[PDB]
Amino acid sequence: HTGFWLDAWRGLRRRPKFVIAAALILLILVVAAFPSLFTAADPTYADPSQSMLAPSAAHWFGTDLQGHDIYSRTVYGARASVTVGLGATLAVFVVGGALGALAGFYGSWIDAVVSRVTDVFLGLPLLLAAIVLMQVMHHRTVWTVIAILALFGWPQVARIARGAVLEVRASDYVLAAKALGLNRFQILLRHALPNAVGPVIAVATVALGIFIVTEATLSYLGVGLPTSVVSWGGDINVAQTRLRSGSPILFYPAGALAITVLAFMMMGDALRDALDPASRAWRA
Amino acid sequence: AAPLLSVEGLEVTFGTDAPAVCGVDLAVRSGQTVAVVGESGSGKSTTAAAILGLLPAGGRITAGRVVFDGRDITGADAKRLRSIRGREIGYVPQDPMTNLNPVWKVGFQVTEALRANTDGRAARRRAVELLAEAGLPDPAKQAGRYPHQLSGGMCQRALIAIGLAGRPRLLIADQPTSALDVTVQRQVLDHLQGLTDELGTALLLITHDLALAAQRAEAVVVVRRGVVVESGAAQSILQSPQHEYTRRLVAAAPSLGDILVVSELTKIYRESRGAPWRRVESRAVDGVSFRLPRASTLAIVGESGSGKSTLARMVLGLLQPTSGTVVFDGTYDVGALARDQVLAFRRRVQPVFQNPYSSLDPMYSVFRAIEEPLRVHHVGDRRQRQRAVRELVDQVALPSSILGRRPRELSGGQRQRVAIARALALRPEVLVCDQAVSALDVLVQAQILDLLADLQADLGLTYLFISHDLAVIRQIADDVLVMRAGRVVEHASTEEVFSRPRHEYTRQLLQAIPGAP
Amino acid sequence: MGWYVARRVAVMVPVFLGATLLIYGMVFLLPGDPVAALAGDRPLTPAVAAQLRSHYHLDDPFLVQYLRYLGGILHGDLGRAYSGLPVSAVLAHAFPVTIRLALIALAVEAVLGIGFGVIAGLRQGGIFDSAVLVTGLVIIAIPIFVLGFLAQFLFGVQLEIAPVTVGERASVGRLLLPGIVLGAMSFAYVVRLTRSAVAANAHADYVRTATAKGLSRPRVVTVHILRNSLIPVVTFLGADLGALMGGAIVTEGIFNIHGVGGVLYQAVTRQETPTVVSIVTVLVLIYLITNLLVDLLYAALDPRIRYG
Amino acid sequence: CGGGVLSPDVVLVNGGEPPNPLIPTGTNDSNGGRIIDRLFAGLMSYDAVGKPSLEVAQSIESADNVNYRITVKPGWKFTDGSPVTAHSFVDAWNYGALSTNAQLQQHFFSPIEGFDDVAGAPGDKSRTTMSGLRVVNDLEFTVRLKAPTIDFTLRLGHSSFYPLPDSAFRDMAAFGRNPIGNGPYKLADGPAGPAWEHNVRIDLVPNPDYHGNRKPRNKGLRFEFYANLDTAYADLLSGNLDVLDTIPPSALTVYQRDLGDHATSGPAAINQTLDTPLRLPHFGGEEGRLRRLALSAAINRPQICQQIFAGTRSPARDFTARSLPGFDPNLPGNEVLDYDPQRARRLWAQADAISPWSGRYAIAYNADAGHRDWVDAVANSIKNVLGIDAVAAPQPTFAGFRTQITNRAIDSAFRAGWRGAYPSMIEFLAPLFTAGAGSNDVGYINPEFDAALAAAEAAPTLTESHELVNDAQRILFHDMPVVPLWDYISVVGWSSQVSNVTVTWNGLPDYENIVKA
Ligand SMILES: Nc1ncnc2c1ncn2[C@@H]1O[C@H](COP(=O)(O)OP(=O)(O)OP(=O)(O)O)[C@@H](O)[C@H]1O
Ligand SMILES: Nc1ncnc2c1ncn2[C@@H]1O[C@H](COP(=O)(O)OP(=O)(O)OP(=O)(O)O)[C@@H](O)[C@H]1O
Repeated sequence: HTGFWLDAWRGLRRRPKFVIAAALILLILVVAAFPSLFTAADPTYADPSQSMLAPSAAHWFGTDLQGHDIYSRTVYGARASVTVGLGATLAVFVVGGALGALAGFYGSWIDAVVSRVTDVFLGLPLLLAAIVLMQVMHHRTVWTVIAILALFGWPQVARIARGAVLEVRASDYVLAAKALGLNRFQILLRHALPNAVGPVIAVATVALGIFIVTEATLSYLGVGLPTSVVSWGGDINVAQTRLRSGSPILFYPAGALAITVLAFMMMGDALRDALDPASRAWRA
Repeated sequence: AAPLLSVEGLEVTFGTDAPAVCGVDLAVRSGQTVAVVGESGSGKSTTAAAILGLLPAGGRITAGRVVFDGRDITGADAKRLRSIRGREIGYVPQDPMTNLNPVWKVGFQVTEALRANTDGRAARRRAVELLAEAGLPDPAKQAGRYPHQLSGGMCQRALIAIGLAGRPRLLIADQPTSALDVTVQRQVLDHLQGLTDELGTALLLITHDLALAAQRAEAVVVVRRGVVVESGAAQSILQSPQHEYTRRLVAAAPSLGDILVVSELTKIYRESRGAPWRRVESRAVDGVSFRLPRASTLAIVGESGSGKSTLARMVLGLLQPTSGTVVFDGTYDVGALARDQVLAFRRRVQPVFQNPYSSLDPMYSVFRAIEEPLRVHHVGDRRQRQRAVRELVDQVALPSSILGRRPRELSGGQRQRVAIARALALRPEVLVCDQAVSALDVLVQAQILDLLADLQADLGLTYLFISHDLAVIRQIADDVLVMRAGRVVEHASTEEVFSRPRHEYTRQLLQAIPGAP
Repeated sequence: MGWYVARRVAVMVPVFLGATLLIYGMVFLLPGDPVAALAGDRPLTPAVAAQLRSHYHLDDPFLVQYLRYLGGILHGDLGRAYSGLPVSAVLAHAFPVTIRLALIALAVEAVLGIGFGVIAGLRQGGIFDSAVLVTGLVIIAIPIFVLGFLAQFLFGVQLEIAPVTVGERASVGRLLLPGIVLGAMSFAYVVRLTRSAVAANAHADYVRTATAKGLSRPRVVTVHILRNSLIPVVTFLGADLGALMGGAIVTEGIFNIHGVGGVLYQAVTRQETPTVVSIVTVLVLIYLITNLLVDLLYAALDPRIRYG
Repeated sequence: CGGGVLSPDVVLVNGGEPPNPLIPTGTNDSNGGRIIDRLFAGLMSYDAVGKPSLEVAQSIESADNVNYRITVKPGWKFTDGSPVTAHSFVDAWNYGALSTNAQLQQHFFSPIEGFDDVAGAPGDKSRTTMSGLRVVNDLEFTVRLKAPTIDFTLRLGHSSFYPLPDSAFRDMAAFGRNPIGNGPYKLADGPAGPAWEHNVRIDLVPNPDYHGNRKPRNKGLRFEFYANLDTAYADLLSGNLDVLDTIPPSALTVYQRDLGDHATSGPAAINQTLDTPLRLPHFGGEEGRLRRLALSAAINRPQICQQIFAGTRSPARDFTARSLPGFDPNLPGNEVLDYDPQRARRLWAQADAISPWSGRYAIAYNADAGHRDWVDAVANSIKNVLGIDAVAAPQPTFAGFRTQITNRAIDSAFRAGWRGAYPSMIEFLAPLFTAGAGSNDVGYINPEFDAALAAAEAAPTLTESHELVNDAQRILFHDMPVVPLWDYISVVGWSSQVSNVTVTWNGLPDYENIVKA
């Protein structure tokens, strides 16, 4: 009766997994956008008087070594991680989708070179390549991290988009359309973008959580974000010594880190099971 | 006494939806052949699989009984049916492609169908014997090929050989030759009918057309919406249909200047088959030349793989020919179409493609798809488009509440009707039916053929209708052109094709229709 | 087969050249003078600013230094570590323990994943299937090092039942916990994929026409299901092992395990790039070779793509 | 199978960057002294316990304990082939004790019978050789002191009385970075640009020109310059180091659990005390002595030593440290310093009869090395137990913290620890508790006590002098110018291969005989 963009909403509106993931994602987005709303304290204030205080009404999440209560420190880190993930995912979606489409639809002398390029970029495990490249940078800011991540994140989305478009190209409506005009580009847009825009959305909303995890574990080692930006995985690095003594300070930032990734993964799962169930048996 | 397989009252349902097979009945006399016939979705396979306990996930028996020599096998009991499957009741699938594990060396999938054996010496050679009596060209060499390597004509022979493993006392062959093609269907069935009487098997076979079921079997059981309609002998039913439904069904059985002149059209394929320095070509079509008068119907008939679809494209310009001329109307050359000529020409020829399920851009509204040809040439401003659509949707039946729908929510025939309407959107002068009426039940088949006949009689178009058989051509077309091996085999009017053939191929093609005179 | 591998190999050499060129380019092209970044932390003196010049040949064109670098890597000369020792000797003395850890990780992964996946797939819609799916999902979320911290804490500090520090005493009884920690992430992927594969494979037509001829339950099940469903499992297994070689680093760091992962952890936390780029290059070549092997095995198992 | 973290074959110990040129009399810190002890060899050598033994000198005789007449063995050499002769020692001592040269360890040479002539004032400094050191022949010479000093024969092994090679007294600049020594070890000299690597490491190899008490039983050391000792601890745990020589404070509660008897412990020669100058009000006269005695008796030393340091400290039984050769734990009269709030309150009651109370009592302390824990703890233990209000008062800079006391005991009573130089309690007493012997930061005046020390040093035998210094120490209990807190106890952890480590007398392990297999 209406575009597939409207009946799918109703078909998913009654999905507990989806509604839970959406609520959690909205909460994460609003806390990352407007940090200063929840409390008014400042995260970089360092009082050496209190150093290992316990949770209380005054300081909810106790205090760290130098006095920073973990509560305010566990918000701007969310802001940083979320903006990293979102920017990288948007860029990688655009680039990978565009290249995979232009490769799968045309064929000779283009899909060949694109396959060569994505195969070359496929031999590099993301973590190792990022580690090697982040050794030569002195201007370490958030933007360079987003750049280096998107530089290596695309091959998978490229492969998925290429497969999807190469499959859709083997239909008959795409032929009947060109049988009456619509030179090879306008037809490409009008008929191959909508009927295949699904799989790329699924792989992108999973690669989002992938990138978030990668950024966290990379900033943990100390070759990631600088110390100027409060961030999970770097609030953990300075808390690994006191963990072996039996004080669970480390688990509060990690507790927030292990939740956003979950909210993204179990949302990508719902979107995939709703829009492209077929490719579950031999992929993922 | 004791007729085998009296199945009074099967009432299967699929996951609390509705009774998908209502009260049916039949009794095989343990030595006779019974063929049930029914349109699509009538519930023939379902009741043929519900006997062996091969029901899919949702299915379940709810009433009725199926005795076999006198013992109810309704209580599936997957400890007892092992004492029957393969030993008393065989099976034959319908799809010859996806019914063989494709990684198991069919010579080996057969070698265990006789599992009652010593497992290591007699199998590898009794199986070759079985394939030999199955009729394959050379069983020894083909017993070492994967199922993805064989053609359709051998896959079904292998399936039949598997079926006839323990020489079952009853066979439930389920639409065997439904995906095969003619002049292979007839030979496979002739081999089967001979392989049958040597054991006494009953051979309950499912099929979907009268003329064949009567000339092949002895009794007929017609079913509509999972309900037995009638039963009796073949001659007495076909010649004397009593119920209105079977009357309609037999009445719908098919048994009884110039604008475009191609010349020496030819097309090759530079195929690559392995070693990069070892490239062999495959000549698709060659030596074709004919003429097409206006307001007429010239049709192309050929076997599976005769090179007809490529010829249709090359006529529709969507395929660059290798040599030959396809000049149209004396002005539009197809070889080197000039700049303006592409859009000056696409509006006088239009195609109609093969299946109704995959030629509709599933994300399109039935109105937004029809309007597309009316849009690309920028004719009709905003609402005269609705005018033209409301006039078109009545040239085909298509009750005008069908607008705004999606392809996913339509029936079969309506899809082809919409395709024909869209092709008729911009006043074409020639249509090209790419096996249009090939995937449909008999009733909608004859209905859309009648519709096309009317449209020709009302517009003066010229069809190039294309088929893979010869039974569906006699009351519509007027010229015929048989093709085989990429070449031309015969070109003449229909009367000389139905009375006095002139080539041994045309003969064994005519006498292969369900006519059998 | 024979003419297929001739294509599967030739399609790979360009991958190797391209990957190695990209490595040797991102360093030695971008940061202006590479000697500025190749110093790491220690101060720069003309006494050290000259030995790496002779070892890297930073005076002549990009092409010759690239090819010379490849020659040195292949001949078994990777540089000199921070402790004055050649990197090759450290790698040769460090492979055993990391191989032993990867073995137990892959073993638990494969066996547990396949077992639970087939058990869930052969009886779908079950409470067991729902439970294993949700468990795999929740496990997928946690990063590797967060799970490692949780594990070492809960099982070494609260109650001392497993060693919190695997220091050079690499008995498998002490390597058990890090192996599980490393392998759980991949085990989740495996169980999810194989469950979906079996649940989608147990309905095909050839299975129906096979069980129609009286084949025993176990025979038809095993052959006609756990061949066609186990193929993609081994494909993804090769791929994800290639992906996990790099995840091993942090789980090797946070336990003080004296293997190659610990060596790399030291080298990256103390920022000694000349001893990092070489190790990463070697790991990438190993990844590429294993991918060649797993692709060959895949094509050897399924005849459909094995046409030529 | 197998494994390993294969490591270089010398030793990897921790250290730091010595913030001074490597000259014997030019360094006064443990971070830069632990390196120069291995490069040279003086007239005596201290073993692990702290007992001397002739190393270079050949015969030492003292008829009075004043006129020492020392002979040096002939067959020695420096690492440049220069013979070690009495001229080398004479020039070293004269150059070290001269004010215009402006060295650090100058005050060592006080008792050489002429030291004032060359270190007092440029009035008669024209002769720059002290009137004590003669030379009889190139293998012997004469020393003469101011007063009978039975202990002077012991301190000869200190790193200040070391000889210097003949080719060094004109190029003290480059010698200050590339020294030349007769010691058991010798700077490293492999790949060009080695030796002092500058804020990185230092390499040492055994010296094949050494025959004495300290032949090295391993291949050499490589002192790794570090900071933030927890870094070195993690490095050790990762198989990247051999001796830690200090457990960082963050980990001294699980080192045993996670290191499994690869960690030893041993008493050291370092105590630590806080003091109140006799100047600031409410602290003078008899009432001031009572104030200090009460403050002493109102401190819970064992509780702090157990809670915070968790066993790397130990309450003090007298003013000296644990392994002092001749230390008596239970000296009669030790009860004055202990934790009895009954005594503390009764004494404050007997004390405030002259002055009721003034106000705050703050504690100034350097705040960067890390004292907050025990400072606040002792503040809480002294406050609220006697009805007082003491609190801390940090100063972030050690430079300012030291200038405050070079400001001649102004205000804000503070803490100061006193490391030891050589194994003698007289060196813990005399330099701190003397009328004018330099660092007397509370200005304690007691000629009776100084006469007691003088008579103690004026003894024929060594055990008698012990007993005398014990009784003299007991005499101090009546005054207690400062309040002792505790002594140091170090913990050392070897990694996997070195096996013969021992904490000698000051925390430094016996780097000479640590065998690595
Ligand atoms: N698993 C299932 N769930 C729901 N409905 C089912 C299921 N399996 C079969 N059906 C219903 O049973 C009917 C099958 O009857 P029938 O044998 O005519 O199908 P068919 O074999 O496709 O028809 P034909 O034999 O003409 O090709 C279908 O109309 C379908 O709606
Ligand atoms: N891409 C191709 N490469 C090589 N040969 C081809 C190719 N496409 C078609 N051919 C050859 O031309 C024939 C035509 O293709 P195809 O079989 O798909 O259609 P057709 O036989 O014309 O139509 P129908 O499906 O009605 O039999 C093939 O059977 C084959 O012999």
